[PDB]
Amino acid sequence: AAKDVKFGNDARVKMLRGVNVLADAVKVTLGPKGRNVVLDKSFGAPTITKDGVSVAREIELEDKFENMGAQMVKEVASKANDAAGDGTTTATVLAQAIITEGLKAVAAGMNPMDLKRGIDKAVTAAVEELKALSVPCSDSKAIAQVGTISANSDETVGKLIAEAMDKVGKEGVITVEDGTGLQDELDVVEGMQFDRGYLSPYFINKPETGAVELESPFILLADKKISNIREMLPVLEAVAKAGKPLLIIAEDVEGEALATLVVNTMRGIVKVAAVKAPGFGDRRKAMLQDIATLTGGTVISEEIGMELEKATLEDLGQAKRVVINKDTTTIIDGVGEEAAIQGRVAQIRQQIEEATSDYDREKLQERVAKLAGGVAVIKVGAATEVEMKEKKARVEDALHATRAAVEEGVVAGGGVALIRVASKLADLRGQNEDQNVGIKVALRAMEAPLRQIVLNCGEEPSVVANTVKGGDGNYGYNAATEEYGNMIDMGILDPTKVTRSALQYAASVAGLMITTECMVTDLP
Amino acid sequence: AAKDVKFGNDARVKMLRGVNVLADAVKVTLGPKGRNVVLDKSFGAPTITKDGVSVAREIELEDKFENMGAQMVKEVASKANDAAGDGTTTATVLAQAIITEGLKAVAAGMNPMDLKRGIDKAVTAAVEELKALSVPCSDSKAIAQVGTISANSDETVGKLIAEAMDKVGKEGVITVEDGTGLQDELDVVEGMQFDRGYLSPYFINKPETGAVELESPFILLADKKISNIREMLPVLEAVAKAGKPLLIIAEDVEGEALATLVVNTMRGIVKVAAVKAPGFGDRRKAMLQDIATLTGGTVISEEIGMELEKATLEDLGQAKRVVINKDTTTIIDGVGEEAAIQGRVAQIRQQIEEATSDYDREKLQERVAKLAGGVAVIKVGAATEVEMKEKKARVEDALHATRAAVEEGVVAGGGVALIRVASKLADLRGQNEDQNVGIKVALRAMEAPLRQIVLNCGEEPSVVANTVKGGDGNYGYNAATEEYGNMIDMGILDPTKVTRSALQYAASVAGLMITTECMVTDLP
Amino acid sequence: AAKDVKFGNDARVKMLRGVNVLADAVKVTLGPKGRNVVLDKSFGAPTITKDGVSVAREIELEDKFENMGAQMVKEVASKANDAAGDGTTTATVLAQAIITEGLKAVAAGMNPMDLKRGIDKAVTAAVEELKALSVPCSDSKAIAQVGTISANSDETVGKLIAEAMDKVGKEGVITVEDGTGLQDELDVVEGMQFDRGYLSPYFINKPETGAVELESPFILLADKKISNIREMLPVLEAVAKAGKPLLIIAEDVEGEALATLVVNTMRGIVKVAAVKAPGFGDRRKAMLQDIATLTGGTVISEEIGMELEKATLEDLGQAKRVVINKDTTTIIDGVGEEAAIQGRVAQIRQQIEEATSDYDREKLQERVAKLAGGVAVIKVGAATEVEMKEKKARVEDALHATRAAVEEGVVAGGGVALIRVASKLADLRGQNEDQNVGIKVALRAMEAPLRQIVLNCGEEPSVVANTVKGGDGNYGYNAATEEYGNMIDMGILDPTKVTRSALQYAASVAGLMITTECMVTDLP
Ligand SMILES: Nc1ncnc2c1ncn2[C@@H]1O[C@H](COP(=O)(O)OP(=O)(O)O)[C@@H](O)[C@H]1O
Ligand SMILES: Nc1ncnc2c1ncn2[C@@H]1O[C@H](COP(=O)(O)OP(=O)(O)O)[C@@H](O)[C@H]1O
Ligand SMILES: Nc1ncnc2c1ncn2[C@@H]1O[C@H](COP(=O)(O)OP(=O)(O)O)[C@@H](O)[C@H]1O
Ligand code: BEF
Ligand code: BEF
Ligand code: BEF
Ligand SMILES: [K+]
Ligand SMILES: [K+]
Ligand SMILES: [K+]
Ligand SMILES: [Mg+2]
Ligand SMILES: [Mg+2]
Ligand SMILES: [Mg+2]
Repeated sequence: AAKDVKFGNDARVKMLRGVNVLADAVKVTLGPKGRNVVLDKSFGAPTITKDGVSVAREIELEDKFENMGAQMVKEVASKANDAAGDGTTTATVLAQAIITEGLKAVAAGMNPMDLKRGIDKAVTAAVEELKALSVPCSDSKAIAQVGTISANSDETVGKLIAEAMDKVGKEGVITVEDGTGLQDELDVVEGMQFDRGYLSPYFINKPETGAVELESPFILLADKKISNIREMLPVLEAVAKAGKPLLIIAEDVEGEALATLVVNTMRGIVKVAAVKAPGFGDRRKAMLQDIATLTGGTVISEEIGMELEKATLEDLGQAKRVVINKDTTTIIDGVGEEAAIQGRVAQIRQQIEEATSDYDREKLQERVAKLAGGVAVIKVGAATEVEMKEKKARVEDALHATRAAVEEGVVAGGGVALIRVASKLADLRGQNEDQNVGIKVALRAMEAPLRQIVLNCGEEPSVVANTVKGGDGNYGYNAATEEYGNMIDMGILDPTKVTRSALQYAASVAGLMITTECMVTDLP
Repeated sequence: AAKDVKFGNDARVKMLRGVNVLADAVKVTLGPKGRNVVLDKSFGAPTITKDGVSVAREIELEDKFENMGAQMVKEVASKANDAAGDGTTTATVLAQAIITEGLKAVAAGMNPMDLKRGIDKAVTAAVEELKALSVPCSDSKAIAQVGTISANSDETVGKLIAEAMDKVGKEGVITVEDGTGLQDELDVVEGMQFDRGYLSPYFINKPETGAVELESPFILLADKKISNIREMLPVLEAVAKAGKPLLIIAEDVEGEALATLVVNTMRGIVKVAAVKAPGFGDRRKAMLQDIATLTGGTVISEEIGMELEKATLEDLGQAKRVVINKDTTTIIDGVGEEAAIQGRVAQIRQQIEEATSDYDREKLQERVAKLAGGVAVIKVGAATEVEMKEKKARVEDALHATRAAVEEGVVAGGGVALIRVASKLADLRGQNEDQNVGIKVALRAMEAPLRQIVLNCGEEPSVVANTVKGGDGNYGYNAATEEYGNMIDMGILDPTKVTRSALQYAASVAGLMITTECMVTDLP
Repeated sequence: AAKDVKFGNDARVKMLRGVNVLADAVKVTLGPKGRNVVLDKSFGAPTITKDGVSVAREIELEDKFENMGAQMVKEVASKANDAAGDGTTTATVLAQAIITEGLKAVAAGMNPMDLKRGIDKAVTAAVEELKALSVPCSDSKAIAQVGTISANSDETVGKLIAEAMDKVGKEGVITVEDGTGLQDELDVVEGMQFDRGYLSPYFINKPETGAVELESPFILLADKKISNIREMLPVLEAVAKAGKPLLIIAEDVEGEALATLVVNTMRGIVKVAAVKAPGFGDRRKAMLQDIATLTGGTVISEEIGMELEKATLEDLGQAKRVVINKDTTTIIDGVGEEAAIQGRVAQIRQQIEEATSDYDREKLQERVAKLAGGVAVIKVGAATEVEMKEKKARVEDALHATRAAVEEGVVAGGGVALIRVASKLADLRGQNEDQNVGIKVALRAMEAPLRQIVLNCGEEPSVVANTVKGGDGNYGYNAATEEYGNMIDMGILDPTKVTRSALQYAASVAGLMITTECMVTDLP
């Protein structure tokens, strides 16, 4: 349809007003003194959130050009959430500061492209400075401190996250789910377990817990489903001579096939149990191959050119104990050789390194943890559902921050690392005056997060920032206690990855935001 | 529906208003000091562009007559983008200038038809002058300079394009894709490769990389659908006796044959691999015949009168190595004799000669490059999506400009080539006074791009144009450095093809536009 | 729906307003100094046009009565375009002048029926006067002049059409088609050609052109679909011993039959090619019989009671060369009897004069040109689509004008033939005073086109018309150079057919529109 075109200062002020609206909506949730934001939801009750990305994703203005500004700024929060999982409010604040100072400099008669180049150069130097400033985070105390800081100063959440990380190990999967009680709950599963239960309720040998328990059993791996007992007689007869229990993991077992098995279990001849293989497609084949590798057995498949009738005792895997419930089964202490286990984990790690999809990487990481490692689930507890949602979001943020800190490292929190980086970049110079102006704009905008934190606390940001810059090292401001001191002793830690990603994304968006000249959009 | 008719000066002023609106929307993105334009998209985030055609393609006015004028002018940018891929803003500016002075002269009582004839004569002379003024562009230095200039003065992308063209050669295709990292990288593949992986994951003999590699194998090319092995018994026996491995390129293989093939592969008797047939239909047959010619083999087809069971060792091709991944298959160092390859490439280029579209042109050119030459891909790296899109657009513009410069040549940049051409045609005459007026209109509008560039830089276009016209040869004005000098020495080049096409299309549209008398359109 | 009725002067005034609106929209494109008109199109870009019928087809007013007036006038241009293909603006101008003067006479108190009768009598006299004034047009110079004049004074298109008509002959087909280059191109076809190509890509023996080249082959014509090879053995064996190639024309051949033909061609036993029978229905059989007559063979048809197994070498035609492409097939120098060809074309033409439809005739002249003569295609070249459309329209107008001039003859152009005719009828009288008034109205309205041309040129029409009327013979006014002289000497020629058609249709519509009393239409 018809379009509307504005040129120059009018377009710039409209875009700046939209950016300011979105930034004012988002930035009030920064720091330990930040407050909540109520987001209307058509499908249900309103949600109370303190996340920057959650607030940003809903802002949408009536004016078209202000909408341009808001939708162009939302990218900073979206990218910072996708990349690191934490630090979106800081990215939005930095983007707003850079946009404001850049527009003010452009209004003074400067070339926007040279300002963009200077900003890019300053950020490139600052990233290296931040990498230099980083310190490794290895002890559990530092991980607990990071988890506490990233969960709105919650000691219990950080302690639980640190304990889960210690229990699971360096390679593992930790997830969060809503609970049923009033307090947080952590459970860890050691070994391999997949959510497939017994097929017939008559396999249970102990109704005390409603579970099927076998000691030192044989493991039969078969991709094809069992339709007739014709293929099952030789292996059953061979196993019956030994007396050890047997476990069947096939695609499916029909009623008549399992009737013979249950009858034989009742008559005391053999002890067998039938469950289904986990997953569909090639995923199920991969799971069954992993099971065979872990249990020291061999998968019997029709596509490879072997028959179930030809199976012997060699093709059957072994385990120390197998427990099957109505919904879950577990195999503990498999007898599979360790060398094959490390080969499999190495191969799947190389497969991960070439996987660019979040779902695939998550599935393969769960695979690696289940094959060798551990899986933990954290059950958060809250009386009400809105409190449930908010606590779950905080715990997810803490988990992501702890993972990032373990990956790369930790710097002083509270916006002090950025202040130090900007302090030791005062001799940076460009090619002409405009590039120097852009460099100075970036350096001055690097101070925004600490000023906003102190403003949220309720003090004078200018004097606090001045006296923080007056010191050196890890000297900072404790927002909670409203006193100065070393920011490492007080336990206020910030991951390097989060700060670096926030700075890079904010600068990248704001540099393009600066150079806009005219906007075209639909008519009102 | 009811129509509205306007006669004469009212229609002319409405058309000029629409032309001015569209031209002013597009014109702010000309030169190295040009600024960006943000475009509204209802599906997703707004896009920020510097391309003239991208800006002009969405401009649409509410008033019907101004809208028709905008639709007239938009065709100049559309055709200049489709023909050469670069130089759309210059074409739009030239068209706007020619329209302006044409209507100004028409308002003085001149005959529009004679003005159009004079403009056509002037442009016809100018094309010959530009062809005479061109200089060859062969070395990599000039290619790098052209790529840098065409990409908003970015040295890295120009150097990357130059060395990629050097690596691929004179007969090859270079494309661009969205990368994942933060830095620009080039990937080049030599030989033949089609995006068809293995048929069964059991063919892998090198699980370290998750791929199967073959050493000096035979290649079997079959059009038929393989479902039973009985036709493959003779060729399988022959290659088992020979000892060298085998590769199957067939339309598809069912599991009955795959089971036998994988059994024989794991048993260590023969080494075989099966892949699908790339392409669909006539293109698939053409590519398979290309593979056969490259490897010195013969295609076995059911419609040609040959059966796979009668194939011998002479019907199997040979190659030094074959690399098959999960997704791609690579054949390197074929055995086919060179004269057959030359004949095939000549034939396919001959079929290229009669290509009526770009869709088949790109596919046939890729086929030619795959037969002889190389294929390279450039993956642009940016933190955010908008930066990625803008960088990709700039890289594509640089690629098109380098291709055009290789095709025809280069002239002095900065819009001074048109100034030299116009100063060389000061003695052109027509048959009457109106034709002379049209010739002078074209010659005076020849100076628009340089004046627009200087105006965008913030200086006075009149003084700079007077100084440039007072020079000789390649004397010009450097917009970035704000200094005068030899523009070939300074490294500012534009292809002759781009300027010639822009001038031709702008004149062609404007000459028709200035002769209009009345407009008819639907009522509001 | 409810209607609105207006009586007498109000209805006549509204009708005249609509007529004036449409005529003023149309008449600005008359003469060599006429300008363009741009027509808004909802789908795509608006079109620059100079045709009277194209402009008239779009005008429709909001007011119902003026809309009816415009719709009644539009039929003059529609019929003039449909009949002769040229001279529609002149018809519209004549109709408007006659309507104006007739309405003035009716308002003065005359009887409309007698005015209509007098107009018809005057036009009947004028038609025979024009037939008396006509002179033959046979030489190529006159055809070139007519083509130049009819194409807005373009020498190149006139010369191209003259040479194309000379090369093709007196009975041929010439069509226009969008070109690729920047210059016009003429493509003439020698021999017979039908739009059908090879069925299987394996018959190709000359990859230099991607086509087959058979030297002195036999032609086998079979009406029935070939699906079994058993019938093919006798004639194939007979032609195998001869050594000459063979071509098969059938409605369709199934791949089972193509397989053995391809194998034989590869092995060098017989050089055969197969193409489909062009067309569908009775015309397919008719022109296949024409193929048989040209090649000197007999159609093997199941409908006649002749079977394919009994065919011999007498039933196969011969030709000097046969060339088949991906889409076309040509028979060069078909051996046949000249008398048979003349008889066949005589039969086809005597069918032609019995054709009562325009669509059903053009195929007949195409067949005549295919049997005897040739066809030509003229490619128009233009940089931009709009210029291509306008140039194609001008070329089509020139083609139609040249055809009409060859058909009937030429008279002095510039609107002076009508002036001479009106001056010859100065003594015509009717039965009463009213019929004399109508005759005078027609005679005075016959001079409108020259006045309109002079007005478009920008001069005083009255003095120029007075000077022209004062001369004799072909004395006229040259609008391009603005000087009087001999019309035939300057080469300004108009066909008699277009002038007669325009006059007749304009009078036929205007006389009927004059006699309106009341008009009834829907309410707004
Ligand atoms: N007690 C404290 N004293 C000073 N600064 C703090 C304290 N606790 C947290 N901070 C700082 O406040 C910031 C909290 O940001 P947050 O509200 O989680 O938004 P986001 O993590 O999305 O940027 C952290 O960067 C941290 O450095
Ligand atoms: N440093 C420079 N000094 C002077 N002129 C330049 C310089 N860089 C580019 N130009 C000129 O500016 C033009 C850039 O056009 P651009 O904005 O890319 O639009 P388009 O290429 O679509 O016409 C080129 O034609 C080039 O001649
Ligand atoms: N050079 C000329 N001098 C005088 N009259 C001309 C000249 N060229 C063309 N004409 C006249 O002008 C008329 C052109 O009509 P045109 O605008 O083509 O509309 P149409 O052919 O549809 O009636 C012709 O009838 C011709 O007689
Ligand atoms: F603002 Be982030 F989600 F801590
Ligand atoms: F302005 Be063009 F797209 F380089
Ligand atoms: F306007 Be006509 F068709 F020459
Ligand atoms: K927050
Ligand atoms: K541009
Ligand atoms: K006309
Ligand atoms: Mg946080
Ligand atoms: Mg460019
Ligand atoms: Mg005409």
